[PDB]
Amino acid sequence: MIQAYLGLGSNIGDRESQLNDAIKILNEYDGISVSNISPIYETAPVGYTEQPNFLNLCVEIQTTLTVLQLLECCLKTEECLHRIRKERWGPRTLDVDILLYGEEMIDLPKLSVPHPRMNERAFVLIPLNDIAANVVEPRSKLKVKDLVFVDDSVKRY
Ligand SMILES: Nc1ncnc2c1ncn2[C@@H]1O[C@H](COP(=O)(O)CP(=O)(O)OP(=O)(O)O)[C@@H](O)[C@H]1O
Ligand SMILES: N#Cc1ccc(CSc2nc3c(=O)[nH]c(N)nc3[nH]2)cc1
Ligand SMILES: [Mg+2]
Ligand SMILES: [Mg+2]
Ligand code: NA
Ligand code: NA
Repeated sequence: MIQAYLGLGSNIGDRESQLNDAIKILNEYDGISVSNISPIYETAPVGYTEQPNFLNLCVEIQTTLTVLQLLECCLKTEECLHRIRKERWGPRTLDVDILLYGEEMIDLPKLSVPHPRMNERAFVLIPLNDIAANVVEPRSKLKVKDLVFVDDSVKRY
């Protein structure tokens, strides 16, 4: 049994309903049990052009799946929520990212864990700190509470 953390985002459609449906679907896979859910935050898009605001949250799971089995479940959940993948990036109904998988570090073509951008993203760290303040991010070897920083573009929804 491995403790893992997922980052969820939605910036198109009924964002809150889609996040709540995603959590339910994730929890319904055998080998995944959702054990904690952060508050929802409304967040300014980063890393791209002006786009609709996201709702973001983090989920704690207890899992007996391998990290690649877990990735399959995350991507399937996105498919369930009709995530579009066009030639260019755009708004998405649901994004499910594996942030942490125990203390493991994985660097495969289709999977990087810990998530490569998480340590510089308030839309991850703020909600992650609500549920995983004392969890160690294995690359930096810091607890999440020592990575989190104040960001006024991330607000409680
Ligand atoms: N930690 C991780 N969680 C989820 N997908 C990951 C991942 N590491 C690599 N991937 C790969 O990333 C591929 C594309 O995912 P998208 O969800 O399209 C990137 P996204 O989350 O918009 O961007 P981001 O990674 O900057 O947050 C997936 O098919 C998967 O194989
Ligand atoms: N629309 C759009 C769009 C915006 C940004 C990106 C780059 S990855 C990314 N994910 C998120 C996310 O869940 N939330 C926020 N606030 N910014 C993000 N940036 C990709 C597509
Ligand atoms: Mg993402
Ligand atoms: Mg993703
Ligand atoms: Na389950
Ligand atoms: Na790589």
